Amino acid sequence: DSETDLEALFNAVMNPKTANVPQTVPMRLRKLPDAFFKPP
Amino acid sequence: RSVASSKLWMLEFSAFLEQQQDPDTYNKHLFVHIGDPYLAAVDIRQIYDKFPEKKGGLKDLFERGPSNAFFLVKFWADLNTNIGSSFYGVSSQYESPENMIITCSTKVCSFGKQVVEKVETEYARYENGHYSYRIHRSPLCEYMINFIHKLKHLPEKYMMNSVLENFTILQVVTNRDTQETLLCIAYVFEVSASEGAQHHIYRLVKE
Ligand SMILES: *C(=O)CCCCCCCCCCCCC
Repeated sequence: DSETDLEALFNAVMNPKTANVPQTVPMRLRKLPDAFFKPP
Repeated sequence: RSVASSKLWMLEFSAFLEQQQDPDTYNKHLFVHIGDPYLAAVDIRQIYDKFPEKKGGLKDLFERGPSNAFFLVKFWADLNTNIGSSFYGVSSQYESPENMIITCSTKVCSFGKQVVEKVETEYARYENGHYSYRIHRSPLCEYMINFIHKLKHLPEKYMMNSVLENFTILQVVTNRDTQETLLCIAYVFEVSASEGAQHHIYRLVKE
């Protein structure tokens, strides 16, 4: 496998059943500023 | 002056798609754009996983400092544009009190791994009691063009944001001769929903 595989990155979200990418912590679950996800 | 260390200020930054309708008619769409106060702080440890590690990586750069040169930019990107006669470009402008030869490295990353690096060398122009540096209409690399194409062909917005969670850009502007970090900017992304592009700018701090 390859982490930088562009097709794999998009396949992971288009076809979640065949997703083959590193597992990550969603940004919204992290210790970030209050308005990080609210546009100005 | 938002994105500014003690030695360099980025006044302008934009990524765009310019379409030539006819020889005299050009339509430009901005994906993202930036154009003294104290910014809010982000713990840099919270984002190390999204950027290159090892020597020359984000942690190494931050630890070497100076601490006032390190920033995080959160972009809401405007992807609402008609995707031969197209030019994908990046433009940026900087000011400094010092006459320097600078190198601008831009690293595009996926899951914190480097995919491509673009490296540009810039010389100073004297202007109104300071020195100016301009990167004018730098061609967007093919990976980026391909990335944007695939993004727009996604049927749902939440799918676009999911992909963008693991797509980042690291911009490091360096004094060529001394190797001092003049500016280091980490870029993270969401898709804009408000009809356009928006941003928050943060200072990166040790804790
Ligand atoms: C290849 O040349 C990579 C250089 C990256 C320059 C930064 C441009 C920022 C692109 C905006 C992202 C829009 C896609 C969501």
